Amino acid sequence: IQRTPKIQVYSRHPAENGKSNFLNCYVSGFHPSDIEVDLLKNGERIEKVEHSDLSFSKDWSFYLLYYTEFTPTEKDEYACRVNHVTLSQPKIVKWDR
Amino acid sequence: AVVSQHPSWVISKSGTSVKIECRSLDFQATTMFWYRQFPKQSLMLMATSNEGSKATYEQGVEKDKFLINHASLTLSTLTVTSAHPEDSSFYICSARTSGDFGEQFFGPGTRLTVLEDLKNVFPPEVAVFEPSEAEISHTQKATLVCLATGFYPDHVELSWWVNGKEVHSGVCTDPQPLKEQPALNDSRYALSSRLRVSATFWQNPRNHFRCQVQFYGLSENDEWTQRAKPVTQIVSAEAWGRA
Amino acid sequence: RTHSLRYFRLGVSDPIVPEFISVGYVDSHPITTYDSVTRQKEPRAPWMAENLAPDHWERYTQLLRGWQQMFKVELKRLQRHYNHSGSHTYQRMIGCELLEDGSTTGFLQYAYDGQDFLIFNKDTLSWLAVDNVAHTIKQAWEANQHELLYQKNWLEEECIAWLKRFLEYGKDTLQRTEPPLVRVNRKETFPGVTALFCKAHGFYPPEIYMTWMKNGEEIEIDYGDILPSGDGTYQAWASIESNLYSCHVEHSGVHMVLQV
Amino acid sequence: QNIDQPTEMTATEGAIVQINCTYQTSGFNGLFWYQQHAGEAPTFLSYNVLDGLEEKGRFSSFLSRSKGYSYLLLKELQMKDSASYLCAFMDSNYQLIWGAGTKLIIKPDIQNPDPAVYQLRDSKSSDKSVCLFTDFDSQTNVSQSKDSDVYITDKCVLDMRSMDFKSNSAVAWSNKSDFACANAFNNSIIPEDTFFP
Ligand SMILES: *[C@@H](C)/C=N/c1c(NC[C@H](O)[C@H](O)[C@H](O)CO)[nH]c(=O)[nH]c1=O
Ligand code: NA
Repeated sequence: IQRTPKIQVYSRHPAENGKSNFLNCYVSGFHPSDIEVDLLKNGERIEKVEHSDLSFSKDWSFYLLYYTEFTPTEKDEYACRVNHVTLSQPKIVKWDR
Repeated sequence: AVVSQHPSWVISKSGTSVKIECRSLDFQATTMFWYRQFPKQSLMLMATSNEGSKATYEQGVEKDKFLINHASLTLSTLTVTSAHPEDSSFYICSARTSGDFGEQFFGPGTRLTVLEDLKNVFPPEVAVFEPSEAEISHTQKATLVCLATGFYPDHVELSWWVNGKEVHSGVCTDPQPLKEQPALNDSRYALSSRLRVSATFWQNPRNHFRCQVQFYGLSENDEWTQRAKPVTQIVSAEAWGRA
Repeated sequence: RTHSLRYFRLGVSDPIVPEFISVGYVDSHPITTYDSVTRQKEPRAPWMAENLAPDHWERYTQLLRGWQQMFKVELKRLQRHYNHSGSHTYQRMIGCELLEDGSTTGFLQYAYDGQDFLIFNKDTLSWLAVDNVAHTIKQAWEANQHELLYQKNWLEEECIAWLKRFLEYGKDTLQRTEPPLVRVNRKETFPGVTALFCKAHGFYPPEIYMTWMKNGEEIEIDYGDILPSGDGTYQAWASIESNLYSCHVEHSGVHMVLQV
Repeated sequence: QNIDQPTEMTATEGAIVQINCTYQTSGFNGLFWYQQHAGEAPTFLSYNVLDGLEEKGRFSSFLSRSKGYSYLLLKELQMKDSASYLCAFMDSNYQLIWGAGTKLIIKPDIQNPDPAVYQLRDSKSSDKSVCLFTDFDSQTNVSQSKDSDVYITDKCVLDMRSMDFKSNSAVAWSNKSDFACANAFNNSIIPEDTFFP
């Protein structure tokens, strides 16, 4: 058995174009541990992007949180690019404002 | 589980380096311990041997005098660099179980005695004493006495042998040996043992009694200048039944 | 409040990614970490480092170094007993549960390839195997009755001892309460149709309970998972599509009603 | 954080003996009882981690984690039991904390004594001889020589299991010209009914 990740991309406090917020991507319920993930600004890898360490859930699967400081724009599109064993092609989850 | 540690007894000069090996004959030990018991004191821990890690020492222990290393997963070796008569003691090896509850398995021995001069090593002289005619008359029993005398250091093991078999029933051996000249330190010792048997048993002339004293003396790879070399040997005294 | 202490162990047969990792948690907080590439037990929360003596880390590091070695050997044997080709994973989990009502829970489990393998019953002092391979491990672990006894007491008394201690060391983080910010907004989930979202955020502990009502009757309800915001606080939501509805919400003792 | 147990204990052969061990610690992961005969390594006796008394033949091991207390109970006591009994527990960080150990001294039950001093002669030599004070009560204790040329051993108990018989014995010898068996054990207070041939 191999568990595929659950990708949830969202803002910290409720977003409004102008104010400074945080963009989180929460990859969870995946198995095994090896996972590569990056955040995108219209298909561009954000250089400075802090993240939590590999965390362990009771159901035996794992979870991570990748976050970045950002200011929303009505024109700019944001997404999360995850690559894991179960994903034959790398999955891109766009942020729904 | 069993742990074995070689040598069991060792005599070495002041300044040399003695190495006590220790092996777990069945399972692999991730951690092994080094204990010491000065006469008379509790069993004190002196070091902790760990595979793929360094050696942890205790309060007294000086990392410069002892050299413990985890050779294999089955082997740990303590090496006393530049030995001194103060270092002479009983060195027990230990190996912890795989399980977390921490039961240890101990190696038997080792008895190390450091001597500044080896010209003080003397093997024992053994004499046996036939039972008193008055004892048989009164008690209707016959106590035999043995004597291991003028041996140094206290590296002896006494055993009784009735008609070829080692006997424990009716035996009594001194736990501690007597200093012949207690005034002077590095004195020679004397040890006695008893063998009380039935009145009729000792009166049978075909019955054979023999007091055996094992001596754990010097090595082949030790040098002698003198007197015959006081090496590891057995010295015995006999007795036959008398009516 | 109801709290937990649980340590996880992970072994990988073909590393890149460390061969072995172990991490501890008080509730959802990582408090300790050890890996095969550092070979040193380190703290994760600052209040751990502040309160535990330098000797503590030294002693559990030698423990963990030895535990890593046992995990190596166990995973090789499991791999061979299965004649399992490729990469495989071994996982251990041990914990505590000091419930609000003073009662406790203890658990110890193993998992090969992320699926339950050996489950420990601390009342029967037995192991629960999932198949013929797990079973031959069970047969061996059930042999040493002393270890089974040692385990029951570690879980029942020692584990809770440690948990309660940590709760005092980090009472400002673990024993805090940061109440939620609840908001109701109407947003057409498809053409014509209209749903009500009960978005809640900035709360701690992460345990929350959202739900909708129809004049009093429980409603059919769409939900949002509890998610970390990144500031140490969590966020969540719930939704439903002539009747008067209300978002009844419960978090850390206090219960809210938001009639819309 | 420390452990405590008596230094020494003396008891008559054939009766129950309770070696109490009391600790105090922040953490506890079990208590061990080890047996260690003089000049030998220790050997495992028990492991108690849960509350209650646990039997294992003639020996028993009790534990009260709540009272931070354990005891080794040796019943139907024997001469072979004269050993040292080590107590140790596993603390919070899995370190074994040893006690100093109780030295157990088993005095025998000499119910039919006839204190007598005897003279023995060497198998090969003529001038060589030893005096033996045997079959004396456990009440009577043998005091060492205050003389440098006279040698006196302490009492030793020997079991003649084929007959259920025990006896205390002390040996004394010297090269001294005037060494007699009637003056051999004068340094000790011996029974007034002691036999001399
Ligand atoms: C620092 C205290 C790290 N501990 C640690 C533990 N601790 C729990 C317990 O002592 C251990 O699981 C025993 O094996 C239970 O029988 N466990 C762990 O998995 N990793 C750790 O880093
Ligand atoms: Na402690």
